[PDB]
Amino acid sequence: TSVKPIFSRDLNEAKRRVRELYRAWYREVPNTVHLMQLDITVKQGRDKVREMFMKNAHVTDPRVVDLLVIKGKMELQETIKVWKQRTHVMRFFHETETPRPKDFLSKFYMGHDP
Amino acid sequence: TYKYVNKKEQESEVDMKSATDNAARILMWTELIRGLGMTLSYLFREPATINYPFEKGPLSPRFRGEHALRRYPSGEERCIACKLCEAICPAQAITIEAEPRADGSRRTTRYDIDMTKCIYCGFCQEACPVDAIVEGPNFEFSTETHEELLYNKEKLLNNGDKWEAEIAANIQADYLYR
Amino acid sequence: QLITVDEKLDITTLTGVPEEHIKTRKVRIFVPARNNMQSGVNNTKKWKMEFDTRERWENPLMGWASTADPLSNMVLTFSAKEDAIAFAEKNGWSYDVEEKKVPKPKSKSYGANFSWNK
Amino acid sequence: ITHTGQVYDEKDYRRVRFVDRQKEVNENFAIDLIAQQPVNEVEHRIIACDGGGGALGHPKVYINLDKETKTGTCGYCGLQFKQ
Amino acid sequence: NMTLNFGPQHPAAHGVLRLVLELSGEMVRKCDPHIGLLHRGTEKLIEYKTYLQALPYFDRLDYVSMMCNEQAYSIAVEKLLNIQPPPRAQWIRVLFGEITRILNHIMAVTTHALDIGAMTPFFWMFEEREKMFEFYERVSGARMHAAYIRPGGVHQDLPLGLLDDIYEFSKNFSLRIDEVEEMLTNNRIWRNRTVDIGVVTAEDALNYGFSGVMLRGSGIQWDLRKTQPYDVYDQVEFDVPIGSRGDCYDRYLCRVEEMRQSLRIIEQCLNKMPPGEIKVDDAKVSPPKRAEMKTSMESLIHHFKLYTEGYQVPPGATYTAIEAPKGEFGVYLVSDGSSRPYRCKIKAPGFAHLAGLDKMSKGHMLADVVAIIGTQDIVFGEIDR
Amino acid sequence: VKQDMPPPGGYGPIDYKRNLPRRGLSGYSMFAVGIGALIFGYW
Amino acid sequence: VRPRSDVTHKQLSAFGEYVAEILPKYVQQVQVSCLDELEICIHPDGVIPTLTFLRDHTNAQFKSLADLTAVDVPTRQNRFEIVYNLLSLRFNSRIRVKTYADELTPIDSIVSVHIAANWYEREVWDMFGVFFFNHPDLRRILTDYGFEGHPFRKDFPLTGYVELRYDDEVKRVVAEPVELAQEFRKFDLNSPWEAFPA
Amino acid sequence: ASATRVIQKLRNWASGQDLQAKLQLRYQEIAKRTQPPPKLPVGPSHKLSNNYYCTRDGRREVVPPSIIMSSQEKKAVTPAPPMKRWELSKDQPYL
Amino acid sequence: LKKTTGLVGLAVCDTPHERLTILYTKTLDILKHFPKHAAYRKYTEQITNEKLDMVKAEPDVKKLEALLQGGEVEEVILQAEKELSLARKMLKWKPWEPLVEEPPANQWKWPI
Amino acid sequence: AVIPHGKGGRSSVSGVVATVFGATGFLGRYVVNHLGRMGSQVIIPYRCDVYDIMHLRLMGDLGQLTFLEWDARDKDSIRKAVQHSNVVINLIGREWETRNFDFEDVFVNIPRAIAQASKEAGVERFIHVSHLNASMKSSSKSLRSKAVGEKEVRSVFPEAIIIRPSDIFGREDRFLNHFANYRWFLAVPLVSLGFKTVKQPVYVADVSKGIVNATKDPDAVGKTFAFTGPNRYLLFHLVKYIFGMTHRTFIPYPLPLFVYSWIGKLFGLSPFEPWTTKDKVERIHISDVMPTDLPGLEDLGVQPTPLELKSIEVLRRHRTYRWLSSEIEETKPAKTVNY
Ligand SMILES: NC(=O)C1=CN([C@@H]2O[C@H](COP(=O)(O)OP(=O)(O)OC[C@H]3O[C@@H](n4cnc5c(N)ncnc54)[C@H](OP(=O)(O)O)[C@@H]3O)[C@@H](O)[C@H]2O)C=CC1
Ligand SMILES: COC1=C(OC)C(=O)C(CC=C(C)C)=C(C)C1=O
Ligand code: SF4
Ligand SMILES: [Zn+2]
Repeated sequence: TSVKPIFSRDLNEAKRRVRELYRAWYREVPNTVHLMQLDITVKQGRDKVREMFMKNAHVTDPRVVDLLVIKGKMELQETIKVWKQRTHVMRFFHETETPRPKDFLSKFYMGHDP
Repeated sequence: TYKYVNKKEQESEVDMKSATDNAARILMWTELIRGLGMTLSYLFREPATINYPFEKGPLSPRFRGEHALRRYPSGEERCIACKLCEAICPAQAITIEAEPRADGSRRTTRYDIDMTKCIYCGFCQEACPVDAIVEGPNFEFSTETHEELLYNKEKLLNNGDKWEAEIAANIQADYLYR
Repeated sequence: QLITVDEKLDITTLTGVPEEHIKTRKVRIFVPARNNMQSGVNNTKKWKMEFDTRERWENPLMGWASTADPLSNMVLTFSAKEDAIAFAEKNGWSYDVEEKKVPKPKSKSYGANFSWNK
Repeated sequence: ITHTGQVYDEKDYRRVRFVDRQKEVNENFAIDLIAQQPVNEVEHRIIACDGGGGALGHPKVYINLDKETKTGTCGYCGLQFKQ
Repeated sequence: NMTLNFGPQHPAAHGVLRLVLELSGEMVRKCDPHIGLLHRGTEKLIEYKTYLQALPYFDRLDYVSMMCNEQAYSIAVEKLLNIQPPPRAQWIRVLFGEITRILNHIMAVTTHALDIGAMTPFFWMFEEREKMFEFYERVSGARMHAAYIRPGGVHQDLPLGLLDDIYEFSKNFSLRIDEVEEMLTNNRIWRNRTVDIGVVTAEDALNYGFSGVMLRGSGIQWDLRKTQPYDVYDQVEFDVPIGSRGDCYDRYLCRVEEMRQSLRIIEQCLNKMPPGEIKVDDAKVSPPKRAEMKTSMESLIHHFKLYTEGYQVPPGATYTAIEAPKGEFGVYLVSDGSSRPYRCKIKAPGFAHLAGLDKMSKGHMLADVVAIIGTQDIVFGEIDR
Repeated sequence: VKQDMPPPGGYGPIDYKRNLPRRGLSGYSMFAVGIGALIFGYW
Repeated sequence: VRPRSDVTHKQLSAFGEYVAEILPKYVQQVQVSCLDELEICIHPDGVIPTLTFLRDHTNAQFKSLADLTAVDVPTRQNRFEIVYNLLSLRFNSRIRVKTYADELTPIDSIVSVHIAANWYEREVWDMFGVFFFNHPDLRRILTDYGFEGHPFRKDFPLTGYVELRYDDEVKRVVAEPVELAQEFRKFDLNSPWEAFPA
Repeated sequence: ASATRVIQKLRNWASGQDLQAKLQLRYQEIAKRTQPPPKLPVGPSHKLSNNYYCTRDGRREVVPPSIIMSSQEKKAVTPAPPMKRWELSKDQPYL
Repeated sequence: LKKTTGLVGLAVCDTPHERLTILYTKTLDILKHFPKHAAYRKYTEQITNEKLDMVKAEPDVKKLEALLQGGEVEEVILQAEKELSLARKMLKWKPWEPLVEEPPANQWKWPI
Repeated sequence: AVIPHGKGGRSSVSGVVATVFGATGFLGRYVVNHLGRMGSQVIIPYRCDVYDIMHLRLMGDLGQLTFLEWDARDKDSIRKAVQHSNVVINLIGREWETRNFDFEDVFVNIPRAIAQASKEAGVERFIHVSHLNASMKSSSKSLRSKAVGEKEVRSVFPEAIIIRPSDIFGREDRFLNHFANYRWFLAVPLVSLGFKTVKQPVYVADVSKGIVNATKDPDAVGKTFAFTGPNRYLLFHLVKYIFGMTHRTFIPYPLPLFVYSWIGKLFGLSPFEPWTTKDKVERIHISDVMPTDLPGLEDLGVQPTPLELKSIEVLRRHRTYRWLSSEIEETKPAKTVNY
């Protein structure tokens, strides 16, 4: 315990920042899908944003959250100030890779080490 | 000890003669004409290029070039699979697995130099105790397909047999130095 | 002023590891033993934690070993058992620590070999 | 075929690699080439095989040709010597 | 501001550079250079490689000054081992170090001109450069990427004809500098393109960590070759070519002078090279000679262990800086007692210089930026590492 | 014994300083040439 | 055996004491290596203060920042060891000030003290993940635009987790989990025998 | 070389330099190949006597860094003597 | 008197002795607030007093440049006010205080 | 066989050595893609010069893709290609009867010899591809001839899977590009004003994935799957929709086919790959057959992908700078016809 605060004194204040970033991404998804001529649906993309913002829903510690948005903000900057081209963005969608089943029987049938 | 480049020691006050000389330099592009003279001069010099296929740029004995595995004059391949050529390769290029040959001798079942992985450092040439793996003189082994560049024991041994005469001469010239 | 958190530093969210290799990878914290070949003990001093071994299928074109597991060759070295356990907890990898086993003291004396009755 | 009896089975598909191409092998095989060289009949119990050529050869080693039955063989050249 | 990126394929971008330019009209108001296009992981790979098998990596960080780069690793590792190279080896490293600064400067001056538009200076000097590589190839076997300068001493003795051939090259080389000297030093067109462009003030240069010809060009007098004499730079006499004002011309003129001053140092090295051994005689650090390893057991054991395992340098950490042609090249090598390093931070004269591009290229046209990168002599291998 | 070393007595001396030659016609004389061409040409 | 002059090990040693005395609130340890190099060690909070004193003190002017790096000792609670190497063109001496930073406990930025650090601090964030407060523009410099993970951390796999190839179906470059055709052979090299007391 | 005198004269003039004296192309001046065999010198430590390594191994006689000011009147001292001003060159001070 | 200083950006400062005496006396003043036995106050006061004393003593700038080193006199001016700025900064920083916090144990043990 | 080891991506092994004779094709390109992605051994018989098959090299890994010189008239070439393959996939097809190859050859004659040899070789399974709705009596010589083949090959190779795809939707396809390219033509003829020829497109990948899945599944033997699609369409909406995404005017004007078959004959006379074909024309207005059959997609494991979803990528090249940035959302969808 006894940790020093990075930018947010408590999960509460930190959550404020997450809200802002969500908004940012939400407002940006449409633009990217147009400035990058990505073949995705704005709605679809906006769900992806939600996915990511929740993939890390479990974090309880304020410090971890604060870094997470710093990093998140940095990603947005790379996508609104466009330095990240389609190949970079579409990677988020994991479009080419073949999905792996998580069913035990499925894995048994395919991989030595699951 | 230092030296001022582009530092004007003093303020030469313009003298008509000086001014004219300068003004002429700007008006009649005198220095520009100086530069043209230099290039006209070389136009008359003999060109340094070599007919590449017919003539070849000189390489002395230590040139590393293309990997080869040598054999003893008797015909027994030199490598005894100590495998430190694998240990010191910086790129992880050489892969060696061995087993005692029927004769009972130590020999490598598989010796694979991945030339695309290899950065031609020449340490393998250095490390080998029997000096079985050598940096051969040939540099012209460009290949249409990536697989051809990966080399197994048979290609390297064959490379060794083809270039053994020159490899022996090259090692002969440089061994005193090493 | 400092803030209070009872949450075990877990930073699994910042490390940047693919989900599969954080939830399916068991790492073992062990002090390396000595290959019996040599009698030196300088490699049995520091604790090491090593990730579980994974597939090593033969490659069809050249027969080289091929591996799909990124965390295979990684063995991190930690000076003390407590510190290594900490690394597993904050990185979220499962751990199964093995106690160091050091040679027990053995009494030796050249005289014994010349014992009247041994 | 190769030095080590490396012969892709009649059903293996790496044989496709050799389709329309030469599987590189060397006629000159060492196991045989060393045999040709005759046993050197030295007259000293222990002789040394520097490898031929000294520094241009292999690490120097001394062989004990004492065993009357067998012949000493340099772990390096494979050359054999008998007393 | 019409954001435009100087994309990698463009020739002026050194192959990999994505300068996000904001064009306020043709005048460029901001640059945000996006390096990283050649980050190879050079310093995470070294941690997994023994000290000798990591030498090669140092020949590829700045790829135009190979041996001077591998003289920084060699000095570092040598410090951490409290071993010093033999006298002949130190002269050979100074001989090869100045051949590399002539080689880097021919690279920097001629390619800068290629960018500005002068094409002939590159061809005349590049023929003089293959004459020089030959010296690398004749001493190491590689035209470039030699691996000749080893962590302890150098690898093999100079062939018996090299010093005569280096004299013949050095004897006639100065006319060759004189010739581009006439063709690209007073041309009003060069001066206009280079003079008063990218002026950097003295204190700003120190603050931005420029540390190189960029430091010397604005008049600060700093050469790690005279201030902190590494190797034998204490027994050779040369004049640092300090420039006065800082425009890209004064920096060019300084680079042309250093080529001339290096010919003065090369002359001294050929005139005074000592008879002796080229690598320290401790088999523990430098590998045993080919004849010895094949006749003496202590030498085979030392050859086997050194090639397979390593020097096992004593635990410690050092920052060793040498004056690489670009500027101060330093290796912060942290070492555990193990034969393979723990960290190797390559300070690249170039990471600091490229940062200065935004400040230096202020109130400047699209064309000026091409000169600004050219006068930093930036090779992205060193910056990207 | 035989190692590659500087020849006895040392090598000869090598030039490093710029040898650019200030060779040209004096400015006044130069002007006259062009001016003369014009003066004559006009006549 | 290298030649060592104790003049320096004495000069530098004294300076160390001088710095320590002048900045006792932050200096924890000040040592001189056997290689004649000083290495003041400061509490992370002393980043701004200790540097500034060295950049602007008549008896210790350390104008340029040679390098900013972060070794990562995973065992150490504070994982990173930010090391700042500085040079004094006036006194021809270099010093190194090294602090400790954990993954989520950021260090102050010195871009104010030396603007050289603007880039190196971005380099330390990209590779190791330490964060620098008050940095003008902290953003990945060396890694790819979408890279996930900090690469030079000792806990990051060399080959990494993603590699790129061009896929025709999608006519665009596409990441895939790394599949290597010859894994990095991890030679064990440490010998079981020590060398000296050290 | 091998240039008719007139071309050489034009060359020398247009360039403003006796380029013939220092031609770039190399002709029979370069070290001949197959220079004689080299017998290189063996350095110190090859003595067969009084050559104990313990007396010549700086590798690990090195000791752990000396520590000052560990956490666990007086005159001012500088990092080192103030540097000495460099002196202008004498062969070619300027240019 | 001189035409210009070697350093590109720096400009010749006329009345250099007066400019230095102004800056040197100021610093001495600011230092007067530092805690009495504060290490920075005793050390810098000693350095600044010697610098002034020399500036007061020498009426020739070229010899002044030799006496307190500093290369060109203009640099010495920059170093003095840079120090004046830090003296003001450290009073706020209060670095004369005891160590902020002891290093976590084993934090500085390199063999690891 | 080859035990499947690996994690599933390139540089891994799946154990499918497969000759694929017509890989250079639009469908083919995709078939090699998945087969290569999976890690299967792919032998690609080719006749066009090496320059044209380079696009296939990066697909698949080293020593995973092998290219063999092969001539349809020469039986020996087919013989050696299947020597060491255990799966043979036949995608040989064309739309324009070429001077030296007739629809019979490309569809029935050649694809027979191939499977014939494959059996002699002992390949475990052969997949033969024939166009959808292919009656032995269908109007287009092409479709009928293809029908003729699917029969024959069954006698040369029994229990040989016969996937029968509809016209395919994909980048580089004809179905979608052809109509979009009618732009050059000021007017876009549409028989029956593009009505009563409901059509169900199928994404190329879906087809490819399906085909690949066949290779690695015991359930498919003698099966005649029909990859169809996720939605049907009257040719009218399709044509307009296309023009819609292309953002080019749509002017549907009916053209009596009797005359139009003649237009196909015209371009057909073209020496360099006639753009339209008499046999094409009929096919285009040949109504898509209904879906009562061994199911293909989904049945073989891939859920079909709606046309509108990826149409944007296929038709983008045909737009003008003005519409390039425009996206699918801005545009409208076409309407299906369960009829
Ligand atoms: N819309 C569609 O694409 C549909 C296709 N199909 C079927 O799917 C298969 C693949 O279609 P698709 O890829 O578009 O066809 P393509 O026109 O793309 O050609 C397919 C391949 O067949 C090869 N080929 C054609 N004629 C000959 C010949 N005489 N000798 C040797 N090789 C030949 C071509 O090789 P090369 O170019 O080197 O000659 C090409 O690589 C076809 O057979 C077709 O019947 C079925 C329904 C719809
Ligand atoms: C000398 O500096 C550099 C160049 O500019 C002159 C480059 O062109 C390039 C690349 C240029 C091409 C297109 C060969 C490199 C790598 C470089 O280092
Ligand atoms: S070192 Fe020479 S001998 Fe030992 S294995 Fe490598 S090659 Fe064969
Ligand atoms: Zn032998």
